[PDB]
Amino acid sequence: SDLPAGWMRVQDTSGTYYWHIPTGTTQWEPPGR
Amino acid sequence: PPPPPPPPPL
Repeated sequence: SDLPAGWMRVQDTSGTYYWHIPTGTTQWEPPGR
Repeated sequence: PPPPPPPPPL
């Protein structure tokens, strides 16, 4: 809940990325707070 | 079951 609405943190072998559930967007950059 | 989250960018 430390991310903006709709975002979740995903862990993979190389690190953590971010997934925006409503769109399916994924990105390495933190989406903010 | 529901699928894994989408993969990250390359």
